[PDB]
Amino acid sequence: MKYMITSKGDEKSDLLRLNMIAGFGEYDMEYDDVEPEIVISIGGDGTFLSAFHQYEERLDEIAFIGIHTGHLGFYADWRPAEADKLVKLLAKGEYQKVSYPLLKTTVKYKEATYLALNESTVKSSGGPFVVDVVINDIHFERFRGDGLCMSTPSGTTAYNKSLGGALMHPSIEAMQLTEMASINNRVYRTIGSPLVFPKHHVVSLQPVNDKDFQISVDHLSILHRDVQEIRYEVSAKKIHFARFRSFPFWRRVHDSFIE
Amino acid sequence: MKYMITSKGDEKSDLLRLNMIAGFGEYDMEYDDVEPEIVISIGGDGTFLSAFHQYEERLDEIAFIGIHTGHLGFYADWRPAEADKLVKLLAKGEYQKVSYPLLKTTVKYKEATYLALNESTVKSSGGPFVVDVVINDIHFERFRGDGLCMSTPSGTTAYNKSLGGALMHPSIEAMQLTEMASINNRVYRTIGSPLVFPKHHVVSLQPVNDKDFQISVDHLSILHRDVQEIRYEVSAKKIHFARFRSFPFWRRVHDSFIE
Amino acid sequence: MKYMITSKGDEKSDLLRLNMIAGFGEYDMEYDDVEPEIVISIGGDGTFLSAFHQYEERLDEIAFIGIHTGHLGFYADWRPAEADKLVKLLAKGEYQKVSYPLLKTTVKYKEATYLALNESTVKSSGGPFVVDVVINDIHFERFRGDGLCMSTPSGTTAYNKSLGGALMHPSIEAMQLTEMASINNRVYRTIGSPLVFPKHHVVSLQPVNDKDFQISVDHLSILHRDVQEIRYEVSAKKIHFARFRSFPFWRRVHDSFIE
Amino acid sequence: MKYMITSKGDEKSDLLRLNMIAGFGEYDMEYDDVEPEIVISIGGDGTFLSAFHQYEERLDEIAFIGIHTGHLGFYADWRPAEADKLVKLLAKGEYQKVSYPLLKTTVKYKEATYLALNESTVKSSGGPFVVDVVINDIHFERFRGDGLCMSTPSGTTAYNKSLGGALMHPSIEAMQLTEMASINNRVYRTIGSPLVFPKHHVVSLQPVNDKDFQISVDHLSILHRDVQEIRYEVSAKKIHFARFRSFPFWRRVHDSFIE
Ligand SMILES: CN(CC#Cc1nc2c(N)ncnc2n1[C@@H]1O[C@H](CNC(=O)Nc2ccccc2)[C@@H](O)[C@H]1O)C[C@H]1O[C@@H](n2cnc3c(N)ncnc32)[C@H](O)[C@@H]1O
Ligand SMILES: CN(CC#Cc1nc2c(N)ncnc2n1[C@@H]1O[C@H](CNC(=O)Nc2ccccc2)[C@@H](O)[C@H]1O)C[C@H]1O[C@@H](n2cnc3c(N)ncnc32)[C@H](O)[C@@H]1O
Ligand SMILES: CN(CC#Cc1nc2c(N)ncnc2n1[C@@H]1O[C@H](CNC(=O)Nc2ccccc2)[C@@H](O)[C@H]1O)C[C@H]1O[C@@H](n2cnc3c(N)ncnc32)[C@H](O)[C@@H]1O
Ligand SMILES: CN(CC#Cc1nc2c(N)ncnc2n1[C@@H]1O[C@H](CNC(=O)Nc2ccccc2)[C@@H](O)[C@H]1O)C[C@H]1O[C@@H](n2cnc3c(N)ncnc32)[C@H](O)[C@@H]1O
Repeated sequence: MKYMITSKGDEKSDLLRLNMIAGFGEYDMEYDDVEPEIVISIGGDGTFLSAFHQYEERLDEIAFIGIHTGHLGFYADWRPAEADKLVKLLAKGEYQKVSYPLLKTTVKYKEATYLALNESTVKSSGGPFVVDVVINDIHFERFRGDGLCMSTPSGTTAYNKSLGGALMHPSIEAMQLTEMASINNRVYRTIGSPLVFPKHHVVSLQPVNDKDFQISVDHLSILHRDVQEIRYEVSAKKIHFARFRSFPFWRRVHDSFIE
Repeated sequence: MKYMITSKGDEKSDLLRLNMIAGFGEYDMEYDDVEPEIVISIGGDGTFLSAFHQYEERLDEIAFIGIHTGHLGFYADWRPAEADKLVKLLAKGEYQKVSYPLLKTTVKYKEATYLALNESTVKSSGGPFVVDVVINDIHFERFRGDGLCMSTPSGTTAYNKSLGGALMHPSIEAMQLTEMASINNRVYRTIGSPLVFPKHHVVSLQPVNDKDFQISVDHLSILHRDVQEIRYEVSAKKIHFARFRSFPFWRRVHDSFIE
Repeated sequence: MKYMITSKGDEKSDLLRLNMIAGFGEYDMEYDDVEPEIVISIGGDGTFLSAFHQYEERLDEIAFIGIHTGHLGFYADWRPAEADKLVKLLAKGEYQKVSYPLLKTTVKYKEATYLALNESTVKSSGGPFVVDVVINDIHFERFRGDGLCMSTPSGTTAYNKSLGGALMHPSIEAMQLTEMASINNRVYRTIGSPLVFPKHHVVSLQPVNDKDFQISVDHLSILHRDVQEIRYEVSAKKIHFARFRSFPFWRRVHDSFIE
Repeated sequence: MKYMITSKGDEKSDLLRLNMIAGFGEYDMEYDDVEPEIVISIGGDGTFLSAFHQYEERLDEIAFIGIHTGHLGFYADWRPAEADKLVKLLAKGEYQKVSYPLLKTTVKYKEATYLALNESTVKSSGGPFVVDVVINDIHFERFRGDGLCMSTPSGTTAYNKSLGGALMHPSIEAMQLTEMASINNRVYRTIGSPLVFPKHHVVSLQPVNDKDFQISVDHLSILHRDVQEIRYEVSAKKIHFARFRSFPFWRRVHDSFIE
């Protein structure tokens, strides 16, 4: 079945890529990097992120797999040594799909939308960052700090985690807002805690004075000018993973942070 | 319809209780404190917690209402002044039910189960608190600290919040584990972050040496002796609230912590 | 005695400035904004910061006073209403000096030094921020995160505080390092806690790959290119405040954050 | 010179103790466990703490040494293998003393004082912990939470650290107050940050309703009844360490938490 493979582009990963394509040739898997059904990423979670964004308009039609040739990532949860086995099962099919939820960011000025697999962050360009925070059309706080991070479930082990966010199991359809260094006094008062929103809640940010912001989607950082609204909601689209064995998420969490 | 009313027992709340019963008499609402269908709590969230536990084996059959005669609580979200209106709508019916998820704690030695509306905490009796933490039969960390807090969604604004937990919207069926003062070194290593578990995940705690613990369920604190396991999971039972108007949770969060 | 007065430049503060100069004329206080002995700042702590930096090469020879025409600052701890009294005592002299410690930042490429009254921060320009941290020539950690904040004692109620830093009483001659969003895994491991250094300790930062950084001294933000070292130490210079009455620091802390 | 040696009392440490005494016999060091001049502790920091408290009325007259037969402690910073060298230099003298500051806790009801090397903590007995906090006779906050920890400089790597306290270099004469799980709302408002006090500041705690508390001094936990005041200040007494080589504190910090 159609397939494509992306590489971190160092020596170790380019080699492993050519050996996989050859093994795929020993079945009749048609390489197509235009309409693949299976997208294999080789290197690190960053490489995987790029694989996801390279194909984010065909999400409902692709199964992604991560192979970490550096250290384990959360998306790249295959060692190189397991490559030949991968190719094998990947050919026979009879594999299962798991879907993780995604984050839609909408930026009104026209109107542009982004899909994040880790998180969408907002900071200020130059001046201090001051936005009013609106939850389902309800004014909640006036945030003054360094910025805000909206994380997916699988993104909570990433940036979110470093911001003191909670770690969330990916089957939960939600989004998590973490503060970045809010000032807090009788004047300026924010909630502090990470907030965790369900499906269909719209978290909307509204600027007070400066209208320019730096928006980051999975480490891509766009500068946006003359901003009127940023809207976060849990996306309707989901990413699909090819699952060949049990690698529970909490097991994955353990190996990356405890031992 | 059958009903009962609980009081904080200070002067302000006992009065408001008698005036509500009289107004109920002006309809024909039968007071029954043995099999009520509607349980009204008057005072603070503590009073409400007690109302919930007084009737925790008939949860599937009761709608609770909170009236705060002190400061707003999260469960007691009615001012006294609105009492006469309450009685009124409470009589005609045609009100809606909202259900919040609950937490089951199971303590094996026989075996005892508890239902929490805020959270179930564990501390040590005397000695240091050391348990191994097991997630769906997966050894995750060996925790050494002051203790652990497992919070419901609606409990995340309570103890959980003070432990740096995330605030969670109550429609989300989950449970949140917050650490209490873990020691962290090359020897002892815990995750740090609040962890947030879905339905059907069982978080199980297993003692290393000392076997005695102080377990707290909604501020009730039992000492347990010769403990073999503590098991947390999202309960199948839910609590039901009578809803007469919109008081969104995030609105409720705003009023209690921001302004 | 020679004196000068700086203004936030809104209407309220310019007026108060002219009325003070007139009152000074009713004594014979020579206005000199080139070699003042007394520097009065009118507006907010920001205005005061600017007053300090406008005269940072004559620190050993100036007493600063803050008047807050907005909300109380930590440096601007005089209400406008007290202005006429201020002028009065300011004329007779017989006032006491308090000195707060300062922070020297040294940036080697030539070599440039900065004096901070609040803090010196470092972030990355574009890429991720990765420096090795060296304490008295001892390699301590390899920090990978958003950045680092080195705060003075009186600066600990400022940025430092929002970064989870400790609040420090200003008579203590020290400097405090707070992390900004470190990544932590088996690979990358930082201390986490705020660190608090004494006099004569040199905290030195050393870049790993990217050599460009954004350095902030009291909210002035310079971009520095081809950086070889950043060195923090407690400065030998001190700032002097004119003290006319008791306004203890902890009292000051209480009014700004508790009530 | 007079000397004594304390043991964790497991097999490894009792042996090492007898071999040191024999080596001391090969000089003429008089063993005296009543008036030693040198107190050697063998095991872990806990063992060392006990050695300190066993001799806390002769502090101005004893040099302590720690040997860790488990893992390195902060006070037990000698490996067993270095024992014979220790004995040697310990005999010739010509060693240097370093002194770390200590914490005095005063508990008025009569009046009892305690000396801590790590920290003095306060919790409640049964009920919720509510004290007013007074700094040099200035009412600062009304704390409602799980408790409070007052840490020495060298204690900041201990409990203090787990409470989010800052790590402090021991030459700094100060004390650090960390909160334990304060509730924070418009009603109850505490500072949050660790506070760091200098010499001569008296931090005094005053109970609101319940008067019983559990006070912990270096993990000794006394229950105190009918309490009127707890007073913390930096002690006039200091502990003295025998220093035979450079083991800088920050180096010590690195080895225990980073690598
Ligand atoms: C360039 N990245 C690729 C990714 C990813 C990533 N996904 C996840 C995930 N789902 N769950 C768990 N771990 C993850 N990883 C891991 O992170 C390290 C890779 N990347 C960073 O090292 N980046 C970085 C950025 C700035 C400062 C310091 C570090 C590896 O171990 C990966 O496996 C982008 C991602 O960087 C995160 N990010 C941004 N700022 C961060 C910060 N201050 N602290 C921690 N993370 C931060 C964020 O999520 C962004 O999308
Ligand atoms: C006796 N309580 C009754 C309750 C509740 C309660 N529910 C919630 C909730 N769903 N969401 C938001 N707020 C809540 N409230 C609010 O809390 C204050 C009432 N109670 C406390 O003041 N108790 C306390 C206990 C120890 C130390 C300091 C304070 C009011 O404002 C209520 O409206 C029991 C609950 O106490 C929580 N608890 C325990 N230790 C805590 C700590 N260290 N910090 C913060 N909370 C702590 C916990 O959830 C326990 O079940
Ligand atoms: C432009 N400032 C002037 C100052 C100062 C200042 N000194 C102190 C101090 N000794 N002790 C206590 N409070 C202080 N203030 C108070 O701070 C508010 C003023 N300024 C900010 O609002 N600035 C800001 C910046 C970015 C994002 C949000 C807020 C008033 O109330 C002042 O009285 C510069 C100072 O901004 C601090 N800063 C930077 N980033 C921060 C952040 N994320 N959170 C909190 N502070 C941050 C930092 O110290 C910088 O030097
Ligand atoms: C019985 N101890 C002896 C001691 C000490 C000690 N001194 C220091 C120090 N100057 N600097 C750095 N590390 C230190 N150590 C290290 O701590 C571990 C030993 N002890 C604990 O494991 N005790 C414990 C208690 C409750 C829950 C979990 C752990 C070793 O590695 C030692 O080398 C008493 C000390 O226990 C601290 N303590 C209390 N509660 C704590 C908590 N929740 N988290 C972290 N520490 C906590 C506190 O300072 C008390 O005095």
